Amino acid sequence: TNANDLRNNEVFFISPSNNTNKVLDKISQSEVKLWNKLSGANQKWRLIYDTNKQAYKIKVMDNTSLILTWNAPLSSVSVKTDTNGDNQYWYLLQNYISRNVIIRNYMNPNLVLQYNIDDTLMVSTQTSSSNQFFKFSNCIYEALNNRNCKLQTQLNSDRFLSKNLNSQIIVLWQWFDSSRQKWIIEYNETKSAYTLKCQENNRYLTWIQNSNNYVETYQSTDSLIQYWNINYLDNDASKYILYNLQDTNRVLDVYNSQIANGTHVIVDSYHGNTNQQWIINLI
Amino acid sequence: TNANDLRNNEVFFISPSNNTNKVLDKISQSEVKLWNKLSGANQKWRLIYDTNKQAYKIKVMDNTSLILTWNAPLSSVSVKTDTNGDNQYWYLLQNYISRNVIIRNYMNPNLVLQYNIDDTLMVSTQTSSSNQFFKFSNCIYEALNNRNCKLQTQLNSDRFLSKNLNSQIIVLWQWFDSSRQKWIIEYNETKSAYTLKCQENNRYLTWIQNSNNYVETYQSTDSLIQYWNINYLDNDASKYILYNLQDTNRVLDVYNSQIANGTHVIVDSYHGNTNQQWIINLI
Repeated sequence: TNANDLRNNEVFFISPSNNTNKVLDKISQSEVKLWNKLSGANQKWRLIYDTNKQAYKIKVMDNTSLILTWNAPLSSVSVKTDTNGDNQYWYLLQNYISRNVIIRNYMNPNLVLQYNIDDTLMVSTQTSSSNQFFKFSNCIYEALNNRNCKLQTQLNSDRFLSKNLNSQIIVLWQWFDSSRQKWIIEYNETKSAYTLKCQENNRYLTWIQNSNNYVETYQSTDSLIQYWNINYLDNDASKYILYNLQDTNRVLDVYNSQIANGTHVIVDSYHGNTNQQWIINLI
Repeated sequence: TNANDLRNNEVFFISPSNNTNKVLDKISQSEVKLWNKLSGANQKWRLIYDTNKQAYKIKVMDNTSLILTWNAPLSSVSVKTDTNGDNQYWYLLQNYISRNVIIRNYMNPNLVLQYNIDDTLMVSTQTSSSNQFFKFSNCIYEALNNRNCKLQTQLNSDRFLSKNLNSQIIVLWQWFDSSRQKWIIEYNETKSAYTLKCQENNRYLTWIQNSNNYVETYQSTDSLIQYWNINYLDNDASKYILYNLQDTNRVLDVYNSQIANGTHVIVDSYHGNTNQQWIINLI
């Protein structure tokens, strides 16, 4: 799968190549360490690419916004406030076949991240040891792919993405355990994005382009209007934003932030307010 | 596109990240320098991956079989006989976004390939400069994708891959500029392989599995029998072998090396002889 590719703005679990059950973990306001995987927000990291430097910042997703930092001139690493230091940027170069990634510091490319037997981390000169090889796993793909889910608008605890009765129009509706409110999320390798299939009619969440910009269940198509980049809110791993591939500047949105049953769900310009925030749970 | 991914056995043009028209070129029996792209075989390199070392050998495809070698302890590089030396292996790690690759030597990972102002290459300590960033361009994808082509057997001049008249069966036939002999070669991102579409009926070259093992033009399908790994011969970039994805151990083959018009083209076990060698040209 290409779901784990090192794309900008994606969130990952970073694990030692020798143990897929351990992950990079922010244990305190300054310390990082390899720890048993728990899928907690402090074990999730968003990549923010800097094109000018051709390097990335690695930001923890527990709401603190701290980023992986090399404590130059020491050999230790930590999570620290973002001050745009060269020591806070990292080259992420991957072996296409092994999928292993070397996390090389920007300030001093002779140093790479290394994990030790005692689960501690540090920077060191390169060797041929796998203790300098890491694997990246996209969090959302791991949690949501091929899962039957329900999507709740952050606007109201009991208003969910639902196909309307005797219509293809998708709207908000209170929960009543209906197949019209259950969606199978599936990653599409060709588009590198997700489709969401309504259990009631086996049709997909699709942006219908016209002045209304409503989303409706539609038959399978190769058109980008049916594909979505499901991501966590920039700094909140407990909520999601769904960007449409036809125009990634547009997202799944609740019309006029209304909560009444029947309110139209649409695709509109990203702003990030609660009417564009969704709570996704597995059925 | 994923057509340029660093897959084992694929062949590439290796160029500076900022100038794809300058490529690694074998200029003599032992020397390599950057040269303007001419698409000659001495400018094509096959990647040969070693799973234990998690590194690659880089072999020139002009039929000399020499591989890119670091002349340790000197900083120069050359092409030499493959003696499996550590200095002949290279870590190829890539930046997913920029697509740039750092060519790091296996014998001493502190050293990376670098091109100089005079087009010469050398191995030296890592910087943040683009003179150490390279791009890998899959030769075949560059030359054939979305191109209307004709394919002929190496067995005899003027014997082309041709859909039969009023039949779906594909055979050999003298050239008569027929739509039954023209094939649009298109890379399929989903399968990471090629399909070949006959101009006469818009149907694709497909392996029909039965005792005859004939290839026929068939309707579009997601079945692997319709996809092909088009690659150069093991040590010659002037002709090709077409491996079928349903069983990559089998290839497009001319029945018992017969050459008369009407000879059946089939899919059979790879041996690499002339009846499995194809010459592909643009229409």
